[PDB]
Formats: sequence, C-alpha cells, structure tokens
Amino acid sequence: LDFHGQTVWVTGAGKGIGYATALAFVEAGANVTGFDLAFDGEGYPFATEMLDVADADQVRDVCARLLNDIERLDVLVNAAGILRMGATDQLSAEDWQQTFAVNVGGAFNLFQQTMAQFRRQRGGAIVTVASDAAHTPRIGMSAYGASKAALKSLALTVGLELAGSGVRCNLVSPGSTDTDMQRTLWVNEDAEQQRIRGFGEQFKLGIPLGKIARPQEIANTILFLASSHASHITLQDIVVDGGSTLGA
Repeated sequence: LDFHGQTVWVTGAGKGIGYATALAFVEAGANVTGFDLAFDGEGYPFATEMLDVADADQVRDVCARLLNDIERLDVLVNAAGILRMGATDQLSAEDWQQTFAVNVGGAFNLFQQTMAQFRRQRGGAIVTVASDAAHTPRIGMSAYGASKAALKSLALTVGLELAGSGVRCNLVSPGSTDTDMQRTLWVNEDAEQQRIRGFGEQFKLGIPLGKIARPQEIANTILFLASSHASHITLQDIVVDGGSTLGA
C-alpha cells in the first residue's frame, strides 16, 4: 500500500497497537504524527505530540495548532484506550469515569476537532480501534466493553455525518493481542496460551485459529481500511480475533 504524500494522525501512538499502526504508516510512505499521554520508548520514527485525549481543552489547542499548517488530513486513526477490570458492582467510581473519558471521550474530542477539516477537504479516511469486547459480553470487563460499544456507535454515526463529504469511516475490533491488555498471565506460564484455549466457566470461547493477534496484523487491517483499496467501504467493523467471537 502506497501512502506516500499522505498526512496521517494516530492516537495512542506511544506503544502497542497505536505505535505499530503509526510505524506501518511510516513504512508505507505516510507523513505521520503520533499522539499519546507519554512516549516512553527510546525511538519514535515520526512526529510525536504529547496529549491527554481525555482533556478536551488540550485536544482543542493541539489540533488547532497542527491543522493551521496542513492542507489535508488524509487519515485519522483513533487508537487510544485503557482497561480497568472489575465486576460491575465492584468497579470504583474513578475506574468507571476514566474508562469512559479515555475510551469514548478521547475519540469524541478528536472528532470535534477534525470533522470541519474533513468536510472542508472533501475526502479522507477514519479508522477507530474498538475491541471484541464491544461485540460480546465479557465477565470482568463490563465497563470496558460498554465504553468500546459507545465508541463504535459514535464512530459509525460520525461516518454517516461525514459520508456526504466523501469521507470513509470504519473500525477494527482486535481480540487478544501480544501487547497491552491482559498480555501476561498471573503465573509464570504464558507459553501455550490459556487465551487460545478459552475459559468455558465464564462463557469465553477459545481462538479457532490457535494463536493470538500480532500488532502488525491489526495495523495492516487499519492500513487497508485507510487506503484507496477500501474506497467503497464505510461504516464497517472488522473483528481481528482469529474467529474467537465466531463472527459476532
């Protein structure tokens, strides 16, 4: 895929899926800016902007500054997110609020600050990273899954709001991935994954393909949806999970 000459923004670009996605865009020729709360890695091969996406005023100031100096924003990737686990009646007030502020509010702020640019330029692509938890109820993750379902709903209506401007808006819903989330077990056994096997007593299916996701496999799906090869695709959500939701 040739993204040479295209301007690409990626949130959550400090690590994990967002970093792998920004890197893939760089490797495909794009002019990339990454946004995150922290950039703790040693090297980032793209422009970095420190930003709390859950701070509406900070998002306004940063996006307005950057938008004043670009002719078009070809691709926006929303990939910020946090996980706070807990049974619904055990979850703290702070974990509930921060889950929604980051996981939905973040994209909301980005949309509020970029939709006018998309309408003015008339075209471009948005890809939003949701979660398989937006597709199925998950013991221990009720708030997380609910925040991701809200994000998916918001992104789809934004897609409808921008479709008349020729803008395409899609999502990717990763399953278990080698990075972030619950990547490490509570014992010294990771190895042959428990995640691949499933956990039937909590109505959690295993993974039919027999492996968890690599970040590159999420990134490459994002790049496809961001590309002219997806030029008739909008309002779709590609689950990238080895079949674990069985297509849900």
